[PDB]
Amino acid sequence: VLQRCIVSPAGRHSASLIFLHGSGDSGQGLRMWIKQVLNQDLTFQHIKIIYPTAPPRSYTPMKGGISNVWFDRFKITNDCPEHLESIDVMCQVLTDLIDEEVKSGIKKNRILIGGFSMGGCMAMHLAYRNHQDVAGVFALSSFLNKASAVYQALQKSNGVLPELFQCHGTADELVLHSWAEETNSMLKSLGVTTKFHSFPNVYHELSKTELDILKLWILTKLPG
Ligand SMILES: *C(=O)N1CCCC[C@@H]1c1ccccc1
Repeated sequence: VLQRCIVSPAGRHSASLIFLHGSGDSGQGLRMWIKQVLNQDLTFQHIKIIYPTAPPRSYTPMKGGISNVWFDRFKITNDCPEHLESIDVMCQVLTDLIDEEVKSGIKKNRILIGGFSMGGCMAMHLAYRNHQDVAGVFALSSFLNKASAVYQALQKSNGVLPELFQCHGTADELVLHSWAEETNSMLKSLGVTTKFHSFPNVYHELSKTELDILKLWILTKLPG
């Protein structure tokens, strides 16, 4: 079962935020990173924050070395196929996490999924392929590979889709800004309502302005 860090709401629990860490991190590591960036913990009045940890597994860009990665990648580029087999395994594990939140009494339309780097890619696969009834999706410094299963699923979709909140730093040398912009343009052309925030002088990192406007957007999607 997934290990996790739970940041409670201040009052009665009525919504949930599943926040997925980037490659090589952990749920507690991301929570602590956000705490450092904001100079205090990210908390809400009625939204519970769930920071699960990717189980350690082989990671091909690390030459098969073990890392806390949600899924595998052949190479760091958007120009190669995505590794669907590892993505689908993690989609099932994270569906069990969403189902335990629903079982606890939270409607799927009161759950927001998102992440940083790999976590954002994982959140997009979850929301647009299996859980189109979530309140929304957010991706921080993330991208989808060309010919993604997300695009094929959206091509075959007809309903209302979860809104995407996407942020990227223009100077990011790990996830190129062009890969994140292409992903956002692709999703928009496929019928997804999106907000794309481009941060100049921001690299592959979390910024205080980015987290402040993300918090404001989460509150519009999960009102008290
Ligand atoms: C984020 O989690 N990342 C892992 C998948 C590829 C994009 C990004 C990354 C790129 C290069 C080096 C480390 C992380």
